[PDB]
Amino acid sequence: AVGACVLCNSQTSLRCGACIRRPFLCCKCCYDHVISTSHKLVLSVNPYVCNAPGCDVTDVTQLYLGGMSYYCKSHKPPISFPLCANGQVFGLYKVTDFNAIATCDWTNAGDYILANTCTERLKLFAAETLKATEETFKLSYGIATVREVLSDRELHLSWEVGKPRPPLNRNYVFTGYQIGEYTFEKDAVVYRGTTTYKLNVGDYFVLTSHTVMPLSAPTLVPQEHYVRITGLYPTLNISDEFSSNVANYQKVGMQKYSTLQGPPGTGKSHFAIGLALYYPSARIVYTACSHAAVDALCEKALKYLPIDKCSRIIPARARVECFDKFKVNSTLEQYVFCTVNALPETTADIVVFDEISMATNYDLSVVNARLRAKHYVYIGDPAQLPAPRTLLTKGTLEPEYFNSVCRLMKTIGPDMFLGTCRRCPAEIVDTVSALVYDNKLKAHKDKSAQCFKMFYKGVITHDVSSAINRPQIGVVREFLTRNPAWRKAVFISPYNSQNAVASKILGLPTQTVDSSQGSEYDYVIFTQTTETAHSCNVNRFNVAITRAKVGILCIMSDRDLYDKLQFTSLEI
Ligand SMILES: CS(=O)(=O)NCCc1ccc(F)cc1
Ligand SMILES: [Zn+2]
Ligand SMILES: [Zn+2]
Ligand SMILES: [Zn+2]
Repeated sequence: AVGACVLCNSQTSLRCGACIRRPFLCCKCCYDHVISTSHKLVLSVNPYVCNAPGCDVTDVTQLYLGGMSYYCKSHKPPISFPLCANGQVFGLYKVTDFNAIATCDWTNAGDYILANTCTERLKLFAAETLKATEETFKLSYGIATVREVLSDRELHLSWEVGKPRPPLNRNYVFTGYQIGEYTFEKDAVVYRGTTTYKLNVGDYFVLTSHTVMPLSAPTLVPQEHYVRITGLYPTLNISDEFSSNVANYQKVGMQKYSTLQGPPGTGKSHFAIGLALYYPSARIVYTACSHAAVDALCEKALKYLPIDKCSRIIPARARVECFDKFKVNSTLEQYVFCTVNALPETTADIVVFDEISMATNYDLSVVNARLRAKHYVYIGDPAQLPAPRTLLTKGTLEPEYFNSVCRLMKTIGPDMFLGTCRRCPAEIVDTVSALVYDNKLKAHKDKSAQCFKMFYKGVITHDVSSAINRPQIGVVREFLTRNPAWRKAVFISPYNSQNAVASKILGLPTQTVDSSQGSEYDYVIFTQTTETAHSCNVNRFNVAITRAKVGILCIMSDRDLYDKLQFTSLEI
């Protein structure tokens, strides 16, 4: 019961019993919280509650210190001091923002704005509170029981009455019953277990709610600038391949942390792996939120770094298949590749945290808590997609509010910027450069003359809330007959149900905009599907069209983004 105030660090015995996490609040801060919010339960060794038998007064504003015990107005002795008076709550060792974080429901974008504009201490209070709120919300959903098993990838489910049914996408990972994690995709539905199992009727699925651990480290350590490269030893013999990044590699060694904004195909993996070749004796931990982001760093490392000094850290509670070429779970190898949630407690000369738009402040803090490093490098792009905020339903979350790193990149600018896109045909580069890069992204490739746009609203149908546009798929089908080279295209849309329909009608491999991030394909066929805030999001639009190396066909619903596409328009 003795700790430090979450706002001003002043030692105290008081914790807010009404807050979901129970933060310690000093006398002068606890008061300003109880007096401005519905939160009135104050806890010390024992709660501030009326000691009189059978009395239910818990509100600290209605309580007094009667000698050594606590009583309300109705039970206090003659000589009794109010627990609440003179700007303080009585405690040992004798905030408008803390109040909003403590009481919000995390459904508004303004909640996330505050969680990123508040003091560092409140960014951790905000991140822990949010995550606990998200986990308790999983309990709201109804249990899914197997009614019948059709095939090895198809079943029919029975849902709990009186409780809502969770969305059926890859975002929502169930737990079978303890037959391993399972996912669903759309009366026939597609089942997919992280463990292969002969689906038994009666077996049920629940979204696994995980215990939210406390946060201790800041999202960003305090910045330090150095006059020389510190604790790192550069090479003179540096491969011409990486010569373009030498000045930025030196910048990395002359600051405690650095931010790198890398638009699509500008050389983020190449930069990250080249940092290892520039400081050859440095121990580097390569981290990211997703297994796909960590695997892409492994792939680039396989090509340039000694395979014997690499290790892929895999949590024994294996969910999806990941990179199999390095020695597994060797925490002490010079190069360690690991997701944030699986990071061991270790030190490093450099920590490289990739795909930073996908990180939350909870992730930023966990990295600073598990890894003690001489230098930290944050790689990503605030113009790409952030992590899904399952509770957020009102308002759009801007890039400067994704996390502390993205906030810094959008306000003071990134420390380093990769300005040349080597992946995309110039039509795509020119469009996204104007759309989200303030005209600073330059094209390496020429215009491919294989980038097309078609304005076709079609017809929007819905599978629950996930959207389908069958006429936009029909327009694609007609295009494919006339453009057989496009047979090899990856179909992309902002909706899984649209992708399910295009998979059966077109036979192309399918990908949501969100799951395509980090990947590249020679040809992309994109159907916007709808003109909603989701399908019109500039970050999602940016990711969707920058997946293409050679050609792209965009069937658009929104006149605005259609007009912005610097593509050859098609007719039908
Ligand atoms: C119990 S909590 O309020 O939910 N989380 C505390 C986060 C924190 C930890 C250390 C600090 F120096 C500042 C804040
Ligand atoms: Zn409270
Ligand atoms: Zn305080
Ligand atoms: Zn009483």
